[PDB]
Amino acid sequence: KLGIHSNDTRDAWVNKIAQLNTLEKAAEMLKQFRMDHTTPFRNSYELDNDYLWIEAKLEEKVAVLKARAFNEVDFRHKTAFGEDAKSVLDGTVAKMNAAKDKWEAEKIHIGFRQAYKPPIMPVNYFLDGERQLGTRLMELRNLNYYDTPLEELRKQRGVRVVHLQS
Amino acid sequence: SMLGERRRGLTDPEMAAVILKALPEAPLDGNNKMGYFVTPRWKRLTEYEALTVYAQPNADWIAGGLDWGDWTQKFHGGRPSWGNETTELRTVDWFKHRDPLRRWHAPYVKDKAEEWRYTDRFLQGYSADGQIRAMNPTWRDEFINRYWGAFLFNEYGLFNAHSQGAREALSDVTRVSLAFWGFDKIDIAQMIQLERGFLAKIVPGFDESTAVPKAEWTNGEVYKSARLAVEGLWQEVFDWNESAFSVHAVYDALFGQFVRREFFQRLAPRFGDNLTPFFINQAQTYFQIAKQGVQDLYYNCLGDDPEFSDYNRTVMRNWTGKWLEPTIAALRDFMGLFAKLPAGTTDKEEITASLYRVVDDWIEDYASRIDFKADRDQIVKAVLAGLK
Amino acid sequence: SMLGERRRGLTDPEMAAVILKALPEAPLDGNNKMGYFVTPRWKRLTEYEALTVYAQPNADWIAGGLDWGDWTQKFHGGRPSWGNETTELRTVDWFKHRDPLRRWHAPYVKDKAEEWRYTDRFLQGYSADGQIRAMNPTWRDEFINRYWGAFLFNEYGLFNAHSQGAREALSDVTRVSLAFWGFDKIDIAQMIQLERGFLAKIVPGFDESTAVPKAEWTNGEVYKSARLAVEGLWQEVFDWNESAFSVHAVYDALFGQFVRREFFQRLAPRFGDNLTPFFINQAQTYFQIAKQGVQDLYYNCLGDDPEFSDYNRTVMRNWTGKWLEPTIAALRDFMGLFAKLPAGTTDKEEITASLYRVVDDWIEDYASRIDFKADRDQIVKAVLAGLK
Amino acid sequence: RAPTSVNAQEVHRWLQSFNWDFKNNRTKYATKYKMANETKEQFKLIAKEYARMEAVKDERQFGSLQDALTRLNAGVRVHPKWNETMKVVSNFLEVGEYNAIAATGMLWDSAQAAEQKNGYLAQVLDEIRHTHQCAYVNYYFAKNGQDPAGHNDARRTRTIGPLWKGMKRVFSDGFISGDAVECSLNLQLVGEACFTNPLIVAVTEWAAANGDEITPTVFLSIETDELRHMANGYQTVVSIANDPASAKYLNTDLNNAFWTQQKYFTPVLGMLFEYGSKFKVEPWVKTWDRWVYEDWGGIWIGRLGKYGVESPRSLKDAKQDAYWAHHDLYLLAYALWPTGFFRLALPDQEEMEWFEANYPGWYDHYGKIYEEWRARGCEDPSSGFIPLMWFIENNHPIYIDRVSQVPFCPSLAKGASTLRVHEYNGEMHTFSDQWGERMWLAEPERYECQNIFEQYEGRELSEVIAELHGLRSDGKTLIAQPHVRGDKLWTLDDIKRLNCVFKNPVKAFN
Amino acid sequence: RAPTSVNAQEVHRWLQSFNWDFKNNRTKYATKYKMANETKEQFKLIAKEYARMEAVKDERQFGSLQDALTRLNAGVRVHPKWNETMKVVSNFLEVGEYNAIAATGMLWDSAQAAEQKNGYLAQVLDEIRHTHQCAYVNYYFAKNGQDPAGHNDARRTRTIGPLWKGMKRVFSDGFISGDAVECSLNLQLVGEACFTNPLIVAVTEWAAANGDEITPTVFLSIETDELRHMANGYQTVVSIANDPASAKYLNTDLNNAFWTQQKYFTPVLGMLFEYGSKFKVEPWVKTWDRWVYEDWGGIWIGRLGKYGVESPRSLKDAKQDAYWAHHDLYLLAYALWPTGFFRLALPDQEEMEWFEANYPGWYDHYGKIYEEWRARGCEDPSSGFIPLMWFIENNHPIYIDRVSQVPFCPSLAKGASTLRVHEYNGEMHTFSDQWGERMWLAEPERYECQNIFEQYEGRELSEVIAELHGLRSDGKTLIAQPHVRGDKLWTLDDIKRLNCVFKNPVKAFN
Ligand SMILES: [Ca+2]
Ligand SMILES: [Ca+2]
Ligand SMILES: [Ca+2]
Ligand SMILES: [Fe+3]
Ligand SMILES: [Fe+3]
Ligand SMILES: [Fe+3]
Ligand SMILES: [Fe+3]
Repeated sequence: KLGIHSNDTRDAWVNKIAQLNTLEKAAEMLKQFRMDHTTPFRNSYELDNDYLWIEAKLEEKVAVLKARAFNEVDFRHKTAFGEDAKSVLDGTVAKMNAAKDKWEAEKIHIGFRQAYKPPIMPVNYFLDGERQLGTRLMELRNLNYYDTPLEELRKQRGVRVVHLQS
Repeated sequence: SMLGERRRGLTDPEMAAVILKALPEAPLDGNNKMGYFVTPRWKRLTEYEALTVYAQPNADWIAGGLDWGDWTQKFHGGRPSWGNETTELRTVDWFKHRDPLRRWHAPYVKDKAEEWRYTDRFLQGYSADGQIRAMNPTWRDEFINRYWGAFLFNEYGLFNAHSQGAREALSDVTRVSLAFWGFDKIDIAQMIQLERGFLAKIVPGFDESTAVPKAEWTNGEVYKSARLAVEGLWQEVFDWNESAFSVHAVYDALFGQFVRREFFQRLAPRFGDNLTPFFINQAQTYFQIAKQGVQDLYYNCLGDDPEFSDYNRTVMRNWTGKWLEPTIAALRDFMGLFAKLPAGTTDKEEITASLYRVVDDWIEDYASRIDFKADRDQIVKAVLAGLK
Repeated sequence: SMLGERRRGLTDPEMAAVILKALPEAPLDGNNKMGYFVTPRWKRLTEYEALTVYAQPNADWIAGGLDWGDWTQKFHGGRPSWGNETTELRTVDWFKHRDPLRRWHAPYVKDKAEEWRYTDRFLQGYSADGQIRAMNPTWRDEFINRYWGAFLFNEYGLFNAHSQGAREALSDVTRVSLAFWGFDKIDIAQMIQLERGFLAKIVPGFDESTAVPKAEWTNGEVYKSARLAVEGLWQEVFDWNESAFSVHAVYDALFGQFVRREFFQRLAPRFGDNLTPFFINQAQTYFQIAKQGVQDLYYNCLGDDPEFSDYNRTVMRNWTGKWLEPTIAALRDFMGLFAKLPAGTTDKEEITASLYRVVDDWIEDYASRIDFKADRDQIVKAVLAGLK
Repeated sequence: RAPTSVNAQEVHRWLQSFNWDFKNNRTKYATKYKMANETKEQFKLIAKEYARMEAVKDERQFGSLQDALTRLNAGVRVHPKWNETMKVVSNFLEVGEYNAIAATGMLWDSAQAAEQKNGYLAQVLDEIRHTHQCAYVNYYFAKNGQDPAGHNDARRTRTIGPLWKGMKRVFSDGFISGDAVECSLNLQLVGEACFTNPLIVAVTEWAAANGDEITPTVFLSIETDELRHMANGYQTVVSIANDPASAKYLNTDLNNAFWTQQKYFTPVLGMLFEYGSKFKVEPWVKTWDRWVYEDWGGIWIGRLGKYGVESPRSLKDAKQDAYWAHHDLYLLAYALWPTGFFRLALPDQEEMEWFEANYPGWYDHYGKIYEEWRARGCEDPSSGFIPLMWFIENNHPIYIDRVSQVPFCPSLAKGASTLRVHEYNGEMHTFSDQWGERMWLAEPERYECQNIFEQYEGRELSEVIAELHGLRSDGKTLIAQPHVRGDKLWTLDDIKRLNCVFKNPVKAFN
Repeated sequence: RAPTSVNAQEVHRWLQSFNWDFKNNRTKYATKYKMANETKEQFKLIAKEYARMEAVKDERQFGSLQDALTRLNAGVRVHPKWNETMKVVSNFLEVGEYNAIAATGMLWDSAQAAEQKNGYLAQVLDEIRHTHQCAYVNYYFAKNGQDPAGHNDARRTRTIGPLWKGMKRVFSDGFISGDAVECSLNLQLVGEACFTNPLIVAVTEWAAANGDEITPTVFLSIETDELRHMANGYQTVVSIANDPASAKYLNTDLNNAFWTQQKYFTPVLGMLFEYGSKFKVEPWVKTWDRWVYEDWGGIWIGRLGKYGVESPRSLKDAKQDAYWAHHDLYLLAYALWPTGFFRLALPDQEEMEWFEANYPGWYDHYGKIYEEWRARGCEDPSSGFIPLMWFIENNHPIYIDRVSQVPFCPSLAKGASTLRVHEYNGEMHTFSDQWGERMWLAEPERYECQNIFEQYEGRELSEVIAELHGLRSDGKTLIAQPHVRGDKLWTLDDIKRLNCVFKNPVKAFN
């Protein structure tokens, strides 16, 4: 079974997920998945065609477990890992504002998403972070956006130039 | 000129014949129903559903989407155009919602247009009939101009609360409903100002400037907690469903219904004011229209979701508790307005019974739908403490 | 078939080619304005005038007619289809009248339709909002079901008074306005029954049957003189202009305006009844609408006719005096209704002020136009003599 | 706290009790019948629902007209002959729609039962809508068409010609002058059920065939209201069926109403369809038989049988006079073309073949005459010939029936050629049939309409035209024309130079 | 006691004062700019009046559609090729309209001045109207047209083909993902002002020429609302001009937005117009230059010079890379015909002349290729040939731009022939231009869209088509076709027999 919307990879993960019945185990597995399969810094592109779907299924399980394990206040103000969401948000915005450059800034923003994206951090704080972190990142990136030549920019990004035709 | 220069394929002999010649003997497929694949909520698919459902290009990783793959361009940082991360609520399909009034754009502006033109006719009849003569001067210059006027800012704020939702809603049907709930709120805010502007034309000395009502809202006591709540719902909530839910199934259902129906609609008549009730009739019609939608999305679709029912109810119960406190405070502060009325206008019993009507309707229409254990006498007693 | 079997000249290549070949190079007359020979009442000829003026085929022997000769077929006896002999009033041109609202069929049904649809929406919000809860049971089951419902026959009676005029009017513009004045009257009457039908649906023991309100109208004391004047304006008047003038510029302007505006519209609110004012708002919007038409016809055209100014005024003053008495009588009887109101509802100081409003309004809008000199004190005095 | 409302049917349930009893509660109009006051109406409508259903129809129609149809230039790409024909069809129908208002107003007054009054009233408003719709058709063709003259002033230019008089007889006076029931028979039982209901649809058919998409848009919408009036007409009979006076007067009033209506529409409608178009839909002979004999005379009249209604005794007579009626009349209409408010055209080769194919004998009589007139230059200004001169030369009188106002010429007609002339108290009267003759002999005073020859006697032709504004914008060119082309249009001068003076043809018997 | 009322301007006079100050009264979205607190709006509307003006437009539109146009069978009498083009045009524009709803909701959140929020709000409601209008066009052609497939399920069958991806970039994600101001530039300053306003009109022209009167009726109505959106875009620049950030970032965001929009529409709009029509209106070459270069890049943009706005620095490259763009693209779209939801046709003889006439050299390149493909039997279901094979046989790989999603075959293209292949953290990336490449290099995490080859790799063609419902109601015949005739339609079996298996072209690089 190799389908677009339904295949063995997706079925396999649905089973693995059904076996996550503890908040701590489930939350840890969601963060691990994000480090392993999301963003251009993912540890691997093996799940490129199904990771978006699988991740949503993992989030569902973490959300459900968190709502059953947490009291009302913690559900609104704590991360699935037991951290205070506001401290994390402020601590991360603090790091963002001290970012020396755009390369340090992208690492902070991208990492923040991989670690705290909603079922982990409450959305209210998370989108407040997106608002603040995204602002600084853009300000650093869009300054003199065209000054660096492509030859030099490819080096800074650190890609391996495979083929150039002109 | 006579026939014009442009030739049209439908009427130009030469072109039409070319077109007719290339046509097939019959349609290349007999399924002439756009949206045939959409699951009908009612007996047969409606025009409302066909023209709306699946308009939003979501991929399958967002519950209910028919597309596939990631978005083509995301925000700096990686945030997706639309994503599950913008709300705490989960569902098996974000496209299940249906506005029970089946409103797509045409039916929506048609009805509001009718209301607009009739409103215009009403005022011209009201002014020409000189009905303003029988309205109590104090009620007019003090309660309508200052207090009803200040309420426009409440509705304006609730309108603005919908801005993020218009951007983050996870489906076409929820986005259209949301957009219409918010648009009806800005409309009410403007009708409050319209009444003030009308009075300024038929009553010598009446100032239509918003300065007085705005000062009441921003610095007065009667609406202080109301304003604090509105400011929070609008700017401190980043979850589009928490916003729509808390606004319509908590704050506006208790505070809004009390102010509009149990205060102005109930007392204006006593002071010879048939003008304000005309506009409040629109506001209440709109409130009940929105309620149907709100109930279908949060209770029929999310609160009764086959897979996430328990979860969603726990979250909504949470949001209800979070927003019921500021709402109670808003009502409590507003109680201060009863002391301003001329003696004998109303008494503690009438005020109490009216509080109970609002609270009982709320428990029946919303609270009970998610098993929120509301104690009606406890809520009313907390509010009455504001009576001076 | 997909193309069908009927060929249309606009799209069929062969047929359209033939048509196109027969067309002239340019219009055969540059005057593309229908009704161009009609004298514009305003800056430029309006659509209302173009589509209405001169539709009636009157010959020159009926002031304004553009045709010639007698009618082709008359009544047994010799009476013409239309003739000067059906009304005492005379004029230089029966086509001079203009509805200030410029209502032809389309705009007319458009406005009433919007009102009907909004009406339906309002009742749906009202029922859903439970606003009936704050209404006085006595005022309901007894001043709305019996005395308001009975007034329906008064409006129904005035509606029928228009029948003969719908047959005898001497011009299109006067005929169109007349039909609309009457149609609006039957509408009001049907809305009264509508409200009682609505109450029946939301108030478990309320009977919608017209039995009670009818007996009150046919055998009561409250409306006896009311019903006496109606039966007379309706079946004892054979002159279309007298009927139209006496109904809108005498009776309903005094009795009608008092009952609707100064009684139910002014007192209903005091009983927590915003339902009835919703419908009365329509009757009043309608009243003031018809008013501009009545004024333009009997005052602007006739009362100020270039050749029969004095003559017509004499007849209208005569008519005013003839029906002013039965009208004043209808009021006196109605005064008995105040005695049935719960103690403290209103005092003679208020009713006296409301009566002076109706009288002064009448003298300002009608009486002074034709110069009958009416004394406000005497009228108010004679009417007021009906309270214990 | 259910969302609740109230519909039309729920209010209408109590409408019949709206009327109450009192001494003078009776019709103000003379009548020989008694409409039962328990009579009910078929549609349970109230003023507001009525407005809504009509308002929705207005949307579609005006939307089509103002948007798509204008963008397609629908007002121009119509055959010239048809653009002209619509000046007559829309405006003549407009008057019928207009007098129908007063008529149903009179019937509204006649009815005693509140429901029957309500049915008629609904029609009062419909006829107002139809008056305005027919007006809008002329208005649109004036604004966007190939020839506005006529469309733009028919309300006054129609008084010049003879065809208008007879239109007023069937659709103006026949609708409002006489027993309320006689009028109802002329309007609803005969006029609407037998002619207008089918006619309106047929007009959309001929219109479409000739490039006209405007008329269908408007007329099909008018058509949607016709069901209510059919019912009104039907309920009229049911309301007087139990009154003994009915068995004594109904069938005679119906027969007179039938003859009255067919007398005009049989000639006229067939003429406008076949001669006022290029593309044909169906031969009038076939159409007439279906409408009058089968659908109406058969199916419709039959359902009224249980109420004592029988086929008009004048039925057979109507059928024998019909066959050539429309053909005979166009000769007179074209011969008197200068008195119109529209432009006429003689049959082209394809059409003459169509007429012969469908009417054997047509060419040897009408065909040869038309070619005789054209070769002589009836279409050319400079010829100095107007077909009326040909009628004078060959001694072929043209008379106006004192009753129906329908023009007729005994000596030339291929159809009926009976002629009855009488003198009474210093006045002469000409009749074309036995039914109209009886009508006059019995009710002298109902029929004193002056004919065009009487009013224009002694007047020179160009002066009657100038006086009645039969001119286009330039003040010199005639609205009316003997051809439909864009060049060689006749002017007031081309007519004046003819020195045509009107004469009363009846005086020849003196 | 004179009849008096209150209008929209009278209330709007005070709208600005509706907003009030509080600590957290600020936008919820990330942004480099600060929108002026006192920014005003051009049009003074309130909810009620907005509804009325839009309601009037709807009556005309739906009236024409339901009445006259339906009576004229306007849904059928359209050239087959244009019926297919409208499946794509209407549905792809629908998504732009839709995302513009969320886009202006995001701008509404961004503005702090009540009047600027209200300006954006009006667009929020207009884009919902437009979404429903575009939906109605497909709904109407499905219900009444010659081939409903695709018109009836585009919302799901569009997901099969590669052209859809690029559409979501410029008209979906490009409208809502990024700095609100960047989004405003993509939507209003570029999108609408440069492409959509002239586009909407141009579609009505191409539509009328090909017999389609349905689209002009709806699109001409859509156009009447665009003036307001233009003003919002313009107002966005004003509101942020007096802010330091402006000089630092405005022209960079504007340049990026310009290239983004241009990259997709330059080749796609030209392709749909010239290849998707029978009758031509104007060569795309000149249309583009007048649109992008003259009207927008000159007139419009220079008007915004006083606010620091400069002409896009990539404008020159856009023009150079524009001449053959759409021709280069149709070769790919036709070769991948089984992946669409519409039927395509090879240029007919008359068309090749037009192309060659208007684009010298067209025949020597594309002309011959098309002739070879028909010789190979590309139109015949039994040939066992699909143009894609030809690309394989002649070693012409087709890549997908990682940023814009636009398909390109540099080895077989007359326009741009650039190709940059990079490797980054285990993933290969292919770029077709120096602008998108910079976008990816600087913003890797914004562009991770998997292409069709990546998603379809190892899959047999018929399996993807079956899985994504690319079949007609008979469940055998393909929605997409290599010709537009009514017979010999390819079935799912015809494609399966081909045994076409997808492969990712980038994996060939080591
Ligand atoms: Ca008490
Ligand atoms: Ca005979
Ligand atoms: Ca490698
Ligand atoms: Fe009619
Ligand atoms: Fe009729
Ligand atoms: Fe748009
Ligand atoms: Fe737009």
